Amino acid sequence: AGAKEIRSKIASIKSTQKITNAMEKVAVSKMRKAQMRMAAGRPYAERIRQVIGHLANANPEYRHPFMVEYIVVSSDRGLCGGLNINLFKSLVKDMSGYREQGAEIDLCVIGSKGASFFRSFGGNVVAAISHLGEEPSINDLIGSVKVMLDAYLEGRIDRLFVVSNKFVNTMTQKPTVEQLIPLHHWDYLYEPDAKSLLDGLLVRYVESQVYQAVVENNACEQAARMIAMKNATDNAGELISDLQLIYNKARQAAITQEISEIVGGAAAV
Amino acid sequence: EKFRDEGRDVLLFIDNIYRYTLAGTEVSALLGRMPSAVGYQPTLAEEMGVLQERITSTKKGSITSIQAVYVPADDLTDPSPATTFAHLDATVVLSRDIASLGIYPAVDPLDSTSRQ
Amino acid sequence: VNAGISVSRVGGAAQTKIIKKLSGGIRTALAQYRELAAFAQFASDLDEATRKQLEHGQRVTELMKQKQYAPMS
Amino acid sequence: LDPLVIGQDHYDTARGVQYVLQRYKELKDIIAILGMDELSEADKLLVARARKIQRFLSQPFFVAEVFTGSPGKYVSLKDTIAGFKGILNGDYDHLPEQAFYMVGGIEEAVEKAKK
Amino acid sequence: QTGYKSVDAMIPVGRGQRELIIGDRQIGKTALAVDAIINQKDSGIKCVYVAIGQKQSTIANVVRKLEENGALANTIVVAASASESAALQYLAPYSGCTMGEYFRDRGEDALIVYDDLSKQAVAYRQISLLLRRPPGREAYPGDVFYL
Amino acid sequence: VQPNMVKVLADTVVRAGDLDEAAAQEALKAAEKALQGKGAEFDYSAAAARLAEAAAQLR
Ligand SMILES: Nc1ncnc2c1ncn2[C@@H]1O[C@H](COP(=O)(O)OP(=O)(O)OP(=O)(O)O)[C@@H](O)[C@H]1O
Ligand SMILES: [Mg+2]
Repeated sequence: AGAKEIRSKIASIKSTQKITNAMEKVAVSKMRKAQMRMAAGRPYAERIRQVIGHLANANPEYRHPFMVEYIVVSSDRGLCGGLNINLFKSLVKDMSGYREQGAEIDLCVIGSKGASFFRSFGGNVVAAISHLGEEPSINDLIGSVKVMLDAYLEGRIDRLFVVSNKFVNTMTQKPTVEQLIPLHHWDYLYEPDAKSLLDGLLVRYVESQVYQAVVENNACEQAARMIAMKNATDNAGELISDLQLIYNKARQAAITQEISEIVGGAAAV
Repeated sequence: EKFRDEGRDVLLFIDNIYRYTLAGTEVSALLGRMPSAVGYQPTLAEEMGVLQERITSTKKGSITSIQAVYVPADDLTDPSPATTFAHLDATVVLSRDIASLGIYPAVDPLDSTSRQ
Repeated sequence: VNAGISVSRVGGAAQTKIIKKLSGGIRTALAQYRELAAFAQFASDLDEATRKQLEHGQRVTELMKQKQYAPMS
Repeated sequence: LDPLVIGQDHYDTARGVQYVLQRYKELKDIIAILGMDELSEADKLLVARARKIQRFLSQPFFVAEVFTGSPGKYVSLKDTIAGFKGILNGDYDHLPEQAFYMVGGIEEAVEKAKK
Repeated sequence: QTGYKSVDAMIPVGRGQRELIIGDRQIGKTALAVDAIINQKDSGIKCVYVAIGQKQSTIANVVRKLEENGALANTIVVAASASESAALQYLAPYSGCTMGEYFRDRGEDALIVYDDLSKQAVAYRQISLLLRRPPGREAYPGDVFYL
Repeated sequence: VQPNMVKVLADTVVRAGDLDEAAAQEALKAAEKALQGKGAEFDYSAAAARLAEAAAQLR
């Protein structure tokens, strides 16, 4: 219609571009916070692996079910660079292999986008929790984890796997699936009994690997959001650049028309 | 032109080539001629060509010219910038950012260009 | 030359047989590349089919590059 | 394009195709800056049917086989209505978008989707 | 044959065709057309090059490159430079076309290049607005299509 | 405990089973939905490719 409307659209796109610029830097800061919370849980995991290892070896008479022959993590906010889709595309691929092999599948959903993917396709679920803070605590995962550990004990599930993105790098978020269940010289003094302790250690170890997974996926959410907000800022500029060319054409065209009208009237009067 | 005929290489500095175009628009309006696109004089390309075609390398000497350029409404498609750019062999851009760094020449190595 | 919008209305009937037959697989490759060129940097992990098309697309594009004052027979 | 001239079935198929494309045109700016993934579940479904409808409106002509080389297609009014009615109802939601481009009748899209 | 694999394989030109070379400034529009003329030094197609509103130094460089490449003996060069009268710039394409038509009417083949058809339109607009003829879109005369 | 090193793998809350037991029922409660389905729901790969392609165009 004219030059008036295009100015409002160039101003509209310029305002949105400045906030998406900040959101990329906010996201980078939050990514660094989630990466230190990732490292403050490695000691509890590497030492318990050594204890669960040696304690089984010195006590061969007990072979916990977890040691002999899906939990899915999703975001609570948008702006991700298809991070939820890429994992949900690996969840569907592995589930297919089992449906072809003939096995049934029960599911645990952590986060909002996981629930959306299942309500949108009428999928089954046995446990679910969302609204976990950007800073999660292991206590929230205990309830959801318990519904899954008992299954494996009651035979309601033959194998348990955690589905989460892994923080390969600042530019890479590898979707992956790993099996949670099933899994020197001297010997330890056991209080009260070795069997009593092995049962306690194995639950602490599975609830630990699940917390490790949630926290890493939050770091992936922040990085993915950084790239998405960079893309949005760049795309906005391209629209601003294209509209500016149309505005210059509208500006030049308006001037020629007025001059013709002035000249036309003066050529009569 | 006189120094070039002497056997020299000469520098011709033009303070602003946009003001040469505008003076032509003003004179064309005073003489009553019918205005062209965006209100410029109908003789816009010929008036630029008459000036710019004398600045060349002859078989005796060579007049090289440095001309400051102004862009109306920041539009590079406007008739004045469009016509002038058709006769330019190089573009030197001076940057306010580079000056803050402390490089006094202040020529932008990425935005500045040459057909040579 | 922008192979997307450049076109010859009567050129088809003018090409020699050799160029008319062999050129069949050149324009199609550039078209297949047009849809993948920007995304190519993160297409190394995509389906093998997409990678074959992309490999060919990056090759044909490179071959079309030529120099000034150097005509081929 | 009147119910009293062409019948309700043809008039509804056309009204439905136009309704779908109009909404897709309105969503263009949001997808341009944020992409298709931020849209609602229903909007994503329409954007998918709008795209298939767009390519099923394409047709190779008998006066264009010289330009392209592919053979021309003549589609009856009956086959035209059946193809778009099927895409709007969702009977073809399992085919890739590129199975509808230059395929003449809908059966050819089903056979194009096999590759 | 233009001698360019991209053009000769995807955008072929036949004898008697009108093929437009379009784009922004400084992209190789002249380069492509001059190489197409150089490739006709052995084909038997006589060539004509019309320079409209160009710099004298640019015209001189093209003539040297044509003689350096052995193509000047088959080429006719028609020049109306940036400081010449608008009337001569507006008429140069018709003069070059008339020289090219000499070969087509006698059963021979010819190739003609118009270096800037957009500069011919600017020259014709100047003459039209100086005869006080009503202007249209972008201030061009009503018969600019017919030009 | 080892001769050289002493590690305390400390918990962050009361680990009474009842609390986790309640926690599990609370998670089970949140998992209840109007359309639980059969358990053989599939064929999302077409949609996953459709969105994946749009996400390529976005960057
Ligand atoms: N194949 C090529 N290889 C290398 N350089 C090339 C090639 N084709 C064109 N160029 C370069 O492109 C530049 C511009 O070319 P040219 O002057 O012909 O473009 P133009 O569109 O006609 O410009 P102008 O608007 O000034 O007339 C020149 O420096 C030329 O050498
Ligand atoms: Mg040129």
